[PDB]
Amino acid sequence: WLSAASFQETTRVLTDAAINCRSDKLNGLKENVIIGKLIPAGTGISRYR
Amino acid sequence: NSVPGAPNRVSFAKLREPLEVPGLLDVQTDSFEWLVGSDRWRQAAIDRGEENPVGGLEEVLAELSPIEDFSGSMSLSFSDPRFDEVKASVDECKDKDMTYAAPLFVTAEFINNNTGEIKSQTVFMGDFPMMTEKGTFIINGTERVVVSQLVRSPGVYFDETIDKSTEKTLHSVKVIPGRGAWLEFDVDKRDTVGVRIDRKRRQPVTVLLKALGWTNEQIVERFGFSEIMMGTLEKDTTSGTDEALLDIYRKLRPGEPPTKESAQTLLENLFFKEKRYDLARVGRYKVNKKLGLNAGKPITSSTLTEEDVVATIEYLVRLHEGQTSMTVPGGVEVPVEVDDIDHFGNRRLRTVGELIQNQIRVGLSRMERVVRERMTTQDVEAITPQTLINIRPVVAAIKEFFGTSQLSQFMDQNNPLSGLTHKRRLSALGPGGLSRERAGLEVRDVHPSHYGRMCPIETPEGPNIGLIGSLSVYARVNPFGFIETPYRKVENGVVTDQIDYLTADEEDRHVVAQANSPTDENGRFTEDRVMVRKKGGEVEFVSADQVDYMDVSPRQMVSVATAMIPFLEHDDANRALMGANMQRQAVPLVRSEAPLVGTGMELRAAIDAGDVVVADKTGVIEEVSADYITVMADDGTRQSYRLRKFARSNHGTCANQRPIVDAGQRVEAGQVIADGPCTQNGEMALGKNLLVAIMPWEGHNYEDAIILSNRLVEEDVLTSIHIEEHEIDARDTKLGAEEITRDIPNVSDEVLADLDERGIVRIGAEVRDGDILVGKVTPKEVRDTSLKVPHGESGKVIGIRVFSREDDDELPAGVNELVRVYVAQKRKISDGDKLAGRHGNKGVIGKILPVEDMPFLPDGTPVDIILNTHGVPRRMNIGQILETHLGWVAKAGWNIDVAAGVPDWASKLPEELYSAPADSTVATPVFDGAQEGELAGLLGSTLPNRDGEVMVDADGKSTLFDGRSGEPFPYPVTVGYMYILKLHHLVDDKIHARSTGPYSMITQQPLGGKAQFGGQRFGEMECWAMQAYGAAYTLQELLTIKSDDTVGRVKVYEAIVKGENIPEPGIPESFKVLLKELQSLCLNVEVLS
Amino acid sequence: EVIAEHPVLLNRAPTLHRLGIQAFEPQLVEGKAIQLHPLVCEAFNADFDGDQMAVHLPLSAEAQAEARILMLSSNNILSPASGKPLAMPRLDMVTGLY
Amino acid sequence: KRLKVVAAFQSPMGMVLDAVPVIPPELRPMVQLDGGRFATSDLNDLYRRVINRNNRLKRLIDLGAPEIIVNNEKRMLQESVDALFDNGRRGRPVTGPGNRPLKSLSDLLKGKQGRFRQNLLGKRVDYSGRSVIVVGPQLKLH
Amino acid sequence: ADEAAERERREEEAYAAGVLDLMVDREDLMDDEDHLLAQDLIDAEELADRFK
Amino acid sequence: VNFFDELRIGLATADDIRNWSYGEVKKPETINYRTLKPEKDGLFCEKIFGPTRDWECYCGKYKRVRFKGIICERCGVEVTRAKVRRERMGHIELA
Amino acid sequence: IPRPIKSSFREGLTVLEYFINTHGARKGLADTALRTADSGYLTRRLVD
Ligand SMILES: [Mg+2]
Ligand SMILES: [Zn+2]
Repeated sequence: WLSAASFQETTRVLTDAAINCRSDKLNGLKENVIIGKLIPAGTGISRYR
Repeated sequence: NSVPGAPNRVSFAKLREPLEVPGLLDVQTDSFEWLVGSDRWRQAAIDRGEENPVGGLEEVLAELSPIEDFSGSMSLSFSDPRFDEVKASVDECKDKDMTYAAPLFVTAEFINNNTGEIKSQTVFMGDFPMMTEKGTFIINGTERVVVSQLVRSPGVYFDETIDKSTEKTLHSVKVIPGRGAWLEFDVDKRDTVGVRIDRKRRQPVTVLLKALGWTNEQIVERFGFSEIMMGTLEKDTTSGTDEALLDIYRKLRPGEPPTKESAQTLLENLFFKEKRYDLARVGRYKVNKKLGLNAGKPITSSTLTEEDVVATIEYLVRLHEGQTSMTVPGGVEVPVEVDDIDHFGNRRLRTVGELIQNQIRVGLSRMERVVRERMTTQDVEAITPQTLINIRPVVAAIKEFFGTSQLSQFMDQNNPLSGLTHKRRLSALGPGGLSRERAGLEVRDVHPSHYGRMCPIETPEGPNIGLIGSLSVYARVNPFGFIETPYRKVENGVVTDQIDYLTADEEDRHVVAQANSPTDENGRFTEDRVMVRKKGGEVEFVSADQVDYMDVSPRQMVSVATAMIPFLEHDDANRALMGANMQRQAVPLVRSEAPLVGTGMELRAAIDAGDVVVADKTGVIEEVSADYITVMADDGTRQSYRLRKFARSNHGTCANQRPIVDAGQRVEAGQVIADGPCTQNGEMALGKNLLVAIMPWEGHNYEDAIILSNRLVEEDVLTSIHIEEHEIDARDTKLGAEEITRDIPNVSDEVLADLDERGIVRIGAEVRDGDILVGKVTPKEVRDTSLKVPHGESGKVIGIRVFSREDDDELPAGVNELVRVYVAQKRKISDGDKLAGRHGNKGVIGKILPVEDMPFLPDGTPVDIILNTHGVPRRMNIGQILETHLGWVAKAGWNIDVAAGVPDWASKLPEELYSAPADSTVATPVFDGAQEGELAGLLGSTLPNRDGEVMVDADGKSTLFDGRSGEPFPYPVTVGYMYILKLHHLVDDKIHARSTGPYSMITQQPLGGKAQFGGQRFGEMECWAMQAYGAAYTLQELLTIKSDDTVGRVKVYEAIVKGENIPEPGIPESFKVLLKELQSLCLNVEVLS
Repeated sequence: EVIAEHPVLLNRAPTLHRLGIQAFEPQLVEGKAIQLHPLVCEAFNADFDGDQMAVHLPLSAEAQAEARILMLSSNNILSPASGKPLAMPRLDMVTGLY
Repeated sequence: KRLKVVAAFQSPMGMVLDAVPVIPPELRPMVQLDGGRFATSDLNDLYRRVINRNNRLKRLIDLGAPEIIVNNEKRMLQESVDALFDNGRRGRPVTGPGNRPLKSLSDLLKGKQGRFRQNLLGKRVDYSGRSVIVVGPQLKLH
Repeated sequence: ADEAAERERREEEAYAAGVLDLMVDREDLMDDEDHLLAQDLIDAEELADRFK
Repeated sequence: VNFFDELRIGLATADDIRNWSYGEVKKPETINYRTLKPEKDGLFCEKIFGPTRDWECYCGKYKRVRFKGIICERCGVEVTRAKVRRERMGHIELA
Repeated sequence: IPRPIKSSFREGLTVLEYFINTHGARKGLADTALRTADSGYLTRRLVD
């Protein structure tokens, strides 16, 4: 939801995500920058970090 | 002959020009003098046409006058405007931020119908700003400009529109008065013909016909022959128009008591009276010239119209099928065409006069409402003119316009040409034009009617490529605003000396020839078939007598800045555009050197720009100096001229004027006396002539970069002075008051050692970042807040200007003092700085080479600048090459060998070119210049040096040596003299850096801009280009501990300065904001782990 | 002594591929402009007709390493669309070799 | 539809409120200017309006009054709360003091700039710089 | 059914407005001279119309 | 920190709001022209929304940065830094 | 246009062989930006 809420008709997204208690797991890198976290790529992913 | 102080500038031109370049900025002055009914314009108008030449203010004060309340008992009326003498001169206004204006007077009269009285007195309506001899209004110390504005002309405009579903061409209509009933007729998607009045719901069109008091019989009489009639005639509508009118009304103002009289009055008032219908004379004339209405008859008062509305539907119908002509029963015959939106017969020019007229109209409307109130509320016998007038609205409107309006622009005061183009600039964007919709490709393009009215080349390169042009040279403006270009009449095939200033509505109807169409003598042509233009810009090879008109010169369509580029026609429109737009951003230099190879339009461009100080009456120089000159005219008087030395322009550049005369020298009115910033003896000099080689050096002119010689840094050739104006204000506050003192809290004396006993630096000082220009003190006992020189500035002071409220100065409200320091820097050419010729050959210096290592001719002459080969052909700026060759010739003159006989290539050459000395200026006009054959046999002559040798071949090339290796160069190399410019794109104004400085306080981000010690923007594309690598710690950095993280940044700085290893980020501020903004919506974002 | 071996990133807007950003080792030149190797002027679409450039300093050691290794100018020779070199002789070098 | 929605809850005490959250002030720009003129936006008079209506209700229940007007004022309070959360869902929305509507919390994350369509627009960083460029032919790629 | 089309067109407008906001602006350019740019020749709404 | 792994979103039972907040709001007075100071127990207030300037009270008792974390029994605000006015919300509680 | 430009940048263009060479120039100097815009659009999508 962090990513699709960077897209349009957000309120629908946030609503549908709240009811289900959606819990984004931060698998992408379109969102790990929003959080100021290390993208999972390169000198990111556990295998190297 | 033409100009007295004209340094001999030989001309390669062959044709005879029957028209001198009109006043290049006469449009502004003419429009103003029309706005104030000045006497010169009076004689102009009377000598030509009308004999009751109303002004532009009187029109306003009259269309309004008389004025009365609804009861009509008491009325009022203005008349007889009039102007006083200015309160202050120009520089006298600059030196103290005053304004250039003149007291304005009036002569109003009050009357009462029951008493039949008259009280006529003269009133005062404030201080009216005024125009100088240049064309610039001054506004609060600054020199300003009010540019023109392209707009559509009021009048019928038709346009076919294809329904994207059913591809059936259906025409339309639109009556577009200056204001009032906004309307559009059309052929509806059905055979019927509906209307749309007030830009609203549609209705039949026969409805409005029988609304005016008409019947179906007369309709089917004057027109009943098109099918569309029946469709809209078969409505089975009540022939007595009593409801459909009321229906229209109830659509206008739903909720009205119904009455036939109501709709009658509404229709006769909103479409046929000045209340909400006025086709200003331009529009009534656009509707007269079309439809052939009231032919050969005055146009004063027919704005409202009952017949200009009826023939429009006839035009529309007869155009439906395509009836290719019309005739009003009493008018003239005109064709049935469609109307383009860009065609200048349909566009027009809101000159400054008209803008000011309109703002004054608005102010007077506000005053009108004020006096309406005061007059239907106040008791008679106590109100007379001085009591029935509140002026503040008028002054406030004028000042609002001159301050805010995007047309009231600062003067582009880099160099005379910049300012002279800011005038004559046609701006299709502003209040009243287009800003959002047509910013496409239908107005940002060229049109065949731009020939002699706008330069298709000169147009800014920023967001306004096409919305901003530049009026041409041989052009003027109709009183109506329609642009006009001259044309030589021609009949039977013999040209004439007559000249007619035509507009596109009078040129598309005819056949115009070309300038170079040769003529043997007496006016007769030379061929039987020539080239011509036509209606739709369709050039043609056609007969020699069919023609009806003829051009007046080449360079008729080009602007000024484009008429100064030699060998232009050998370039490409894009590079000439670049050159035009790169002469305006050229900085004045200490010594201005005239252009060796130039174009004739280089003297007028400085005579007609207001940066040369000329005489006014033939006489004798009596006293000379650097600042002041004292003439002794031959009439008995003594004119005194004052030169402005070291005056900061509106962009940072200097304005040093220097005199070109001595004592006793005779002069002649119009003869230059003192040069300006960028002039030498009276002709525009923006840059310098430089010895040029064209060759790839050892990798320093790579990719448009270029090289120079340290000589241009020793002899101060491309040196330029730049002046900066810093200032502060002393005012009051809560904790007391602000003061300007030398007493500074708890500092050393090294700082103050440059200041004086008052707080301001001693003139002649040498300052730099960290230097106190003026010592101010702010309470709380006090605060250390003085003025200080920013980062990157330095130089010597010139002037300290202190304006004090204690000594009667019109300072602001919350102010006690105003302090302005001027500093100056003598900047030299350096790596990174920008250079450019006149053909878009631009480049940033990449090296500056010791003269001892520059390729030198056998005579030792060390080449100054070195260009590159790989930039000329792939860009089509070959003109410089020619500019190069001719230059060399103009430097080492020639003597054609006529001893035998004038070679065939020197046949067309005119005399005075068969010989010339060394360092001799030249002039190769744009489209009548030195062809390639009169130049590829001129290089031959190329007089030798003192030692008898020619340092150049018959091809333009020399055999250069190398300064490093010593060995010669194998092949011959090009060499010459090219005229380059220095631009305002200096590194010292472009470099910028930051480690830790000021932040936003709102988003908690480093600020943006060198102006405020800002930071660089790491957008999204960069985020991507990083992710693609696999860099995730660098991105974390550039997003957390460099922009937002409020503790991370400081902990990082501190760890660094301590040597420690820096920590990891925390949580940014943007995410925090996101979370405490979501929580506002009652959404619980609960992090996990 | 505080600038040796410490790399810096160079960007030119617009940025249209990972080679629009590159790490260089800085030397010191008395001036106000930023020199630049003439082979990378393709990656950047940079010509010296008055263009500009932007610098960025890495601070952490991870970032210094990423510059030295992933984003250096000598380790980045080939365009990641075709495998064809992108820093090679273009205009005058070609004519000289020819 | 029923199944998706209900199974979503497979607690639903969120569709109605007897309390409300109020953001912190720094995120609502209302400052002063030299002279006595404010610098204010269209996202902060809404809490004031809602408190005004909750007050109009605070003296209409215990003070004693008929259910009719209490309930009408409750409807009005709800219509005013709808302005805090995206006023613009009833056609003509709440209009600002001068002429134009208000900016609501759902605008921060929905429209032109927002905070979701803006937290990726980039940044403005420290330890950086800008300058023109020239050609170093005497230089190695690194 | 004129309910969906509204949200469709508005989402497309917003996507194109983001596209435009994504490109560099004149306050951030690193070019020779200020030239023409997407943000002043076409609007998000036409940049949407011309992809449908 | 920034060891996060998941962001569970959902609705907030009205008590959660009360928990988020440090105080309520009871005064519909955004600011008073005078004093250049927002009202008390109102909007843009100074009781829940942090000490305005720096470790500051509205009374003027403990402006001493020496101490820290003391609420004022005359004006009710805690002297803390980082402009805590930004991370502080309040619960309106109607009926 | 069926009226070509029979003159080069060396032989020297005439006037009317030079007033028809501008149209396309301005057209292109405006089209460049729209091209960049459509490119940015495609790219942002492919990255999405
Ligand atoms: Mg460039
Ligand atoms: Zn206290």
